[PDB]
Amino acid sequence: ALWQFNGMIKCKIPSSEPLLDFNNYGCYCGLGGSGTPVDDLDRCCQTHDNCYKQAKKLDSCKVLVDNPYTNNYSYSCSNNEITCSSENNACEAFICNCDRNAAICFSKVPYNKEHKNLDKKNC
Amino acid sequence: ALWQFNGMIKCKIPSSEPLLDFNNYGCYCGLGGSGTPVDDLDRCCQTHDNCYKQAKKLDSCKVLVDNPYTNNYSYSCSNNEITCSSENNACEAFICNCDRNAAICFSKVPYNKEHKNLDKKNC
Ligand SMILES: CCCCCCCCOC[C@H](COP(=O)(O)OCCN)OP(=O)(O)CCCCCCC
Ligand SMILES: CCCCCCCCOC[C@H](COP(=O)(O)OCCN)OP(=O)(O)CCCCCCC
Ligand SMILES: [Ca+2]
Ligand SMILES: [Ca+2]
Repeated sequence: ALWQFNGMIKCKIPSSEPLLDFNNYGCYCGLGGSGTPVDDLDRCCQTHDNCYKQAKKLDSCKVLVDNPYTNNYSYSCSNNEITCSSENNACEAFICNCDRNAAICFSKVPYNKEHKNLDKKNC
Repeated sequence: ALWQFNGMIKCKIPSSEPLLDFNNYGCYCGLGGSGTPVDDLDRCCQTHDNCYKQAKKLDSCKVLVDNPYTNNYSYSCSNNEITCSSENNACEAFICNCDRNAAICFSKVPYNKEHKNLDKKNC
């Protein structure tokens, strides 16, 4: 769920408030997304969005009532590293992996304030 | 919370259904407890019960509305090892540690079926 995603990003970037720093960035960081990513951080979000799209094609994810945003999973943050838990069933484990990869990606690319609240006429 | 405790014990003992195997064992394994522990597994539960008693004396635990049984925390199981997450605030982190120690203890001591549903006239 989004609140585990928030925690994961804070696990990799301790000084960040993810929902504030990463929401509405470029063409992909935020709900939805379309167009050509404006930079690498935007590209991280595009991959993450694609990952969630894959998750929805999974039969395991089809039986659940929760969508990737509300579907809770278990993970731990220890020494700034994310570990998806073996207690997650197939769907939640897939989502957990998507979120983990995106958090690490965010932590490895440049942040361009100029792309915050990017006008969607470039997407 | 109890459901994280259940998962933790299954993390260390994969073939077990904890709520069935460990509830109502000896004088301490189960709600409450009193008397002299009947064996080492019972002793594990006595330490765990003492741990929860410590948790309640914590000011951090006092402000919460959830008791140790309903207080949710985050942990992961990976390769049969338990990791309490840095995302836990003081209270939940204390509880997480109590549960982790008890799961490991359970996994290291003998299980005596003769003590299952032990008559509380020995406690
Ligand atoms: C209830 C209000 C909360 C809305 C703010 C978060 C936007 C949605 O995040 C989910 C997705 C992706 O899901 P979708 O964009 O809806 O599309 C997924 C299918 N492609 O992540 P993202 O890669 O777009 C970047 C999120 C970072 C912001 C910080 C949140 C912790
Ligand atoms: C809603 C019904 C569920 C009840 C069954 C579990 C009993 C309570 O477990 C909590 C405590 C300890 O809390 P208390 O005994 O109530 O006393 C704590 C303060 N001393 O653990 P324990 O060390 O006594 C052993 C639990 C193993 C059983 C499997 C559960 C996953
Ligand atoms: Ca998006
Ligand atoms: Ca007990």
